Amino acid sequence: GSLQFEDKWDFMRPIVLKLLRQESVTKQQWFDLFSDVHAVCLWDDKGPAKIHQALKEDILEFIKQAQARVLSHQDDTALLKAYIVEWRKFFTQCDILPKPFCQLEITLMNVEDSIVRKLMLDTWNESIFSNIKNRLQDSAMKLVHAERLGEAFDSQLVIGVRESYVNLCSNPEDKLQIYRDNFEKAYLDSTERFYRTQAPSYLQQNGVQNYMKYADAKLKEEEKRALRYLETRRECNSVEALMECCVNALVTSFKETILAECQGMIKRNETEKLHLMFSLMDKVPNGIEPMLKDLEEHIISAGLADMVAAAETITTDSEKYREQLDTLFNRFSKLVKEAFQDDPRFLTARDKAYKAVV
Amino acid sequence: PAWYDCADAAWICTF
Ligand SMILES: *CC(=O)Nc1ccc(NC(=O)C*)cc1
Repeated sequence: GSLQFEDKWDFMRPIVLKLLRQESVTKQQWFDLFSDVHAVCLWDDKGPAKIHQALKEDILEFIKQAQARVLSHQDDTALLKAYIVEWRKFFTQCDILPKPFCQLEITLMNVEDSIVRKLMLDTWNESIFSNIKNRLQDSAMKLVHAERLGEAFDSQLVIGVRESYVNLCSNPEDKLQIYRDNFEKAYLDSTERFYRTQAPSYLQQNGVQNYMKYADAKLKEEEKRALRYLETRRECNSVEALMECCVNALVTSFKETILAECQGMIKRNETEKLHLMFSLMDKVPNGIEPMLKDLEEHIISAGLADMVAAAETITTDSEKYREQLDTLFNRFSKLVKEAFQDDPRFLTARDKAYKAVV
Repeated sequence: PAWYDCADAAWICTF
């Protein structure tokens, strides 16, 4: 009474699939499945070298089934839900299926680092992930592209896709290696592409001081949207890699147009508007250097004629020849409070320009 | 033999 892998596989292979498909399994089938592997990985010569390849082939055949069931929907929404159902089941089988092969994994040589699970998590990456990866993102982004426009959706669809890019990376050195190059990369491109044809239009439609209330409000809405769809669990600077994309796409890409209005806001004393510009050009590298320069030159030329009317009139009354500059300085020492809250960079130019009136 | 217990051990912690 003997037995080989050829005689016993046809009794095992059902139990593999029942576990791969997350189908219910009986207690006796668990023990039969250990007891078959105990028998093949011993009495069979190339037995362990056959459960190894048979199990590659059968895992791969299931993951090809799952890909067809996901790609069965044409609704870019029910297709996201279908991918996560099959994966969440899958990921949850990676903790179960590698157990009846405890002797295989020894005969071929605990916890996560097993050969079977590594075979399961890989084959999902070799196959269904690698093939659907670009569709997975060209669908999830449309649900946020739509979220930016009114369409309320199930925000767990793009979250579930996110935390599925986190769990499939088996790299211990870079855990976010297939999230930082796939999910994060598409969310930056779509956010970028979105504000190249939606934000240049708010500048054609409405004015500039209107666009500043817009770029502002869109850095606030793209941030609380990133603190949902992006990674916050383990620190990665992804949400902040988005705001750099956004600043560049909202504020940096229109700095000259914003800084052109600087000079007149000073003259007309528009402090609520200079504070808004400040809020925007302060997220830009060296963005307020022209701003500083517009308050440094205006202070000068103002205190360059609002002082010439003295040598032709008040020259012997320093009690008046010094007070105009007690008020002049006050015109600018109070613009900075109301507008820049006495930021130390604008005091340096408030002073760099007032030394020239001396 | 004792593999019945390693199977019985795996059935419990998994289910
Ligand atoms: C041989 C053996 O004891 N295998 C074994 C025992 C216990 C567990 N624990 C769980 O599965 C949670 C695994 C393998």
